[PDB]
Amino acid sequence: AKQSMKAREVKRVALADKYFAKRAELKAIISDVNARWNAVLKLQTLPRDSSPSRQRNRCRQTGRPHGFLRKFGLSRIKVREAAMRGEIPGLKKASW
Amino acid sequence: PRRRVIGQRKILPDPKFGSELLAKFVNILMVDGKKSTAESIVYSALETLAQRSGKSELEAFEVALENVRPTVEVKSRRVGGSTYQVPVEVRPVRRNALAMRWIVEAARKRGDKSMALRLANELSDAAENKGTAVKKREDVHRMAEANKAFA
Amino acid sequence: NQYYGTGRRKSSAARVFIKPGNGKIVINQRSLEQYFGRETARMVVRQPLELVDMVEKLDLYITVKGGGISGQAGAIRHGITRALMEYDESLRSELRKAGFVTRDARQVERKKVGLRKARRRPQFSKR
Amino acid sequence: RIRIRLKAFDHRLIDQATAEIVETAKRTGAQVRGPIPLPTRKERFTVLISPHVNKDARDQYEIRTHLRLVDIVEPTEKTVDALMRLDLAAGVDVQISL
Amino acid sequence: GQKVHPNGIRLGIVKPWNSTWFANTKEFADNLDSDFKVRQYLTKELAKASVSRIVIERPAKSIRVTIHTARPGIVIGKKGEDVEKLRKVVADIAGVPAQINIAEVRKPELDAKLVADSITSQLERRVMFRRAMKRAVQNAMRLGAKGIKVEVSGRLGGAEIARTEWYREGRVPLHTLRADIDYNTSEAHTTYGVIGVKVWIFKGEI
Amino acid sequence: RSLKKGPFIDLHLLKKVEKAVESGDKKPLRTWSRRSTIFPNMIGLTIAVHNGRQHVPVFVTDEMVGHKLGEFAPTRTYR
Amino acid sequence: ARIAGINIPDHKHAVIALTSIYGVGKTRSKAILAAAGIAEDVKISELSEGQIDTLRDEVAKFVVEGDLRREISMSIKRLMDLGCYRGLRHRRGLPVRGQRTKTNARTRKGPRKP
RNA sequence: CCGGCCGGGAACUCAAAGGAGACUGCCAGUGAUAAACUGGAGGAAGGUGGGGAUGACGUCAAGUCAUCAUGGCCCUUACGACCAGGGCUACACACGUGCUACAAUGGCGCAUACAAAGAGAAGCGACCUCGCGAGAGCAAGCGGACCUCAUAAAGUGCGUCGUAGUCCGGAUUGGAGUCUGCAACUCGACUCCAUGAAGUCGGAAUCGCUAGUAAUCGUGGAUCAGAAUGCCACGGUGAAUAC
RNA sequence: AAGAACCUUACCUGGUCUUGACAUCCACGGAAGUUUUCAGAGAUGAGAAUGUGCCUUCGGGAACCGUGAGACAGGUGCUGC
Repeated sequence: AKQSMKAREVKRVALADKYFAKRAELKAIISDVNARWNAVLKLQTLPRDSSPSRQRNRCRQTGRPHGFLRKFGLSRIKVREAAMRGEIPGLKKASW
Repeated sequence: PRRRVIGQRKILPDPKFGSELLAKFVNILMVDGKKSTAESIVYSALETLAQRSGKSELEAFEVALENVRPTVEVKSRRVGGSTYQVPVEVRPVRRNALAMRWIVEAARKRGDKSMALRLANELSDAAENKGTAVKKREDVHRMAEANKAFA
Repeated sequence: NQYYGTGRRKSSAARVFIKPGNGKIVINQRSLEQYFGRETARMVVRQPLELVDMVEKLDLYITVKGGGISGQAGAIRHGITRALMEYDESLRSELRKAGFVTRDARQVERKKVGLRKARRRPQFSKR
Repeated sequence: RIRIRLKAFDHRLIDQATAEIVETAKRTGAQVRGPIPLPTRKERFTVLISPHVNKDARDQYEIRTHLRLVDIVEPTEKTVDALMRLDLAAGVDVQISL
Repeated sequence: GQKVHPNGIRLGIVKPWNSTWFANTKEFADNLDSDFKVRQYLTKELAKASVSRIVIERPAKSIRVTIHTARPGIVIGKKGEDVEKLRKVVADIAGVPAQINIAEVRKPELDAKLVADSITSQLERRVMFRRAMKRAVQNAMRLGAKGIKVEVSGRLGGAEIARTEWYREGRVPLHTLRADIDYNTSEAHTTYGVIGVKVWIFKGEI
Repeated sequence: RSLKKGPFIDLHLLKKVEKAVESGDKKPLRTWSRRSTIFPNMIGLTIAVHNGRQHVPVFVTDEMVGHKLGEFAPTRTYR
Repeated sequence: ARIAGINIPDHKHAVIALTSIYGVGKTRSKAILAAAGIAEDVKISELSEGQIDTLRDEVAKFVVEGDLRREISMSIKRLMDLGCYRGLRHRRGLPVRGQRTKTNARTRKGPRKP
């Protein structure tokens, strides 16, 4: 399921991290004035998916938008399943 | 507390006079866990009540407390017609505690602005037997004599 | 022995260099009267400081580490208890009878899932 | 002066590895400072158990990263020769400074 | 619906962690997904070899994978050709140099993964669930475990109303954490629905 | 409330607005991007904000400079 | 000191009457407080003409009084004349600064009307 | 350098590994010569020490085919898929949760204290300078008991406010820094300067809590370019009453 | 929902489908890619410049790209009774 969003997220990851993140960053620091504007116009003429704003950081085995955790890299249900099965090293239930 | 009642905690004495009674007055009067403000208002009121009364702090508190202690107090036991109030003798801790509670509300009901000053005012009122805490005591006693049920 | 700071209460640990002399409390090379000498509730934290009744001839420099003020007072008190048993063991029984050798293990209960506080539950709608 | 920061998820692996390094320095015969413990990083994750609806019933997980630093006084060439796969435990990550 | 995963409640106490490595916050998810792609591939590739447990250890340069199997011969193949092709594909999934060890699972009926996939295979082959569960508990009680609980669930025997039928022998103390219970599930993809099999096996109190 | 490094304008709108000013004979300009601050070059033009399938035409004046294009344009309806 | 308003200091602070006059804020009040540097809780007898002139020039240098009604009036009026909805939605009186009015914003909407 | 800062020391707080201790163990009474109950000595802890994780056979054909997988059915030049924009943010009213309060046990102004937990590599950002300010530029130390986030907040010592709609804070378009520049109009917050409404402690009813709990006071996390008074943790003072 | 300005994100306008945004083959051509112009709200096109390196027992094999028919996709569509 939700393969459209999978390839959309792959699209904005490859458009942000690979084609750009140097051109966008240089245009951003040109845009903040250091002592109509060319940097604002050229950052518009860059594609919108290049912006790191666009990426919704999403689950790797399923694709749930929510309950994603960056450290484990999967959805909440999937980190429960791998934790209870022992795939995640050091993950034990907390009881303090 | 169906199984077992729990005994009350041992109460520290107050630092100035060594009185668990004055400490219980402090603990009753505090709000939002503010012991510093509570005991400062207590000391200011005890100083003003003592200088107006001409006796010591603990003795003025004792006479005022003795006037706010009730002797008889009703309790809803519903012995007549499933709604009745029965007068029962009140144990000395509940006498002193009801005295302190009726005092601290009588302070709150008094219209003076600073609570140390009105706290000394109805302490002086109880020492002369005319404040609204002793009004509550008279209402409780009149309700006991009104609905006398058992000895 | 040199009578020193021992013991814990809430989140504190005592570092008092209590020593024979006239007791005037100095904190971080600065006076009680400069820090909070005329503060109200200083007296009722200083009363457990005195409550071991070996403060009558003992000068106090107090730099108890960590935690809140009443817990710091309990740490100081517990330290004078443990140091006085280190001095002589006949007065252990009287501090036990008064109840000062007991550490008060009461501590903050933890927050809990589906609840605002340690015990405090959401206001429940019957409907 | 050799500053070795070894970190793992299990304290038994940590103690085995730090005893091995202490054994290596003891085998070469140098003054060894004791392995000090550095504080455990309890990274807590609070994760929903129910796929669809819950707020009150939820379970909490922890990763515990342990840390010791050995801080041996004297390193030597025999230990540098004997370092090659001396640790040999997959659970432990070892960090080195001069 | 309301019972804890036994391996999760015994993970630091009795049962060992399945994957053992240390990665930082920047590489942990990337290693975890690499482990999942290796594990998924080797499971779907040697489900016919009856693998029980896969432990993956990364020393952060290489990968060492141990496959706990009842039948080591089909996992090895001939001359290690199958396991060397496995080693190569594990190397390109992990992206780092690889190594495979084969640890054997003696007494396959005492391993819960093997019993779960055995009952799953029979349920795909339309053997009856009651015979599968009685066979499992009888074989474990013969082979020497202290107890076994077999839960089968859902669409049993082609009925429209799903039901959960549990068969229990011996002692299965789930609430006691000092006990070792290996619990593993399997999923049979039948014609009318999917039949899920859960087995607990109790071997002792550690 | 918004940035001072540069007043933002959409580049397609800037090109079409300067072309409309240079020609002097233009129809309404249809623009879907509603998030542009009005330049003083825009005065003397109707620039159409996107609302619905329907049309909202705005004749921008001397006062409506600092405001964005969609303030004058209603997206929702009510009684 | 009455300038362009209805309020007057009376044995009290200039700043409360000044902020009661619309068209300003309280940074004028804080600035007059910093310019005087004296206790304004004292009696307003011998009210200083220096205070009156500094009050006047501070009001004149900053946004003068009476401009709030001016701003709301031109806002509603120019968008009502031009036919656009920005001044119409200010006439309707519900919050458009970004606020929820589903059950809140009773300060705008007044008493609740069943 | 009167900063442990510097030699030293490991004596203590600590940090974190392994043990010990708390078992009705001892004594007395009650009880059947049992279980147990009630007190006492010892002791930091006393009789589940506190809290947590742990949710039995089952029940509601409770929830999820929107996490996934999956049987049957349907769309498949659309019921797939991309972009701009919009909606999820509206509003006659009604309740459910929480926040700010109606002040004087409180504000407001000067000075002075005492924590814990956590995070950090496109990340945390000191010191200095410029700004009323949000922040800007220069920018060390840092993949961590160092460095940074981060001189907590109630507590205060003196004053002043002694009906004040009070710093209790509501209210469109501005005057602004900052985030991403698809872009702060429909739509973020922030000292915002924007006119200081209401509420002078609240009817029938109703809810949460037996001890560090209630109440109050502040702090950090996760989601995350930003966007909490919600959720997930942490500390301070500290109740009252159980007949 | 542990993050609604776009994204997320399904409901309103333009653009596209026998390989679709997304994998597998069968057939043909081209390295992959980098930098630009113009139209347009824009994945959409229409054009330009440099890279045929990686190699095949070269009877040419690459991760790949573009296109064509078929199988095939795909669905946050319905039934948790």
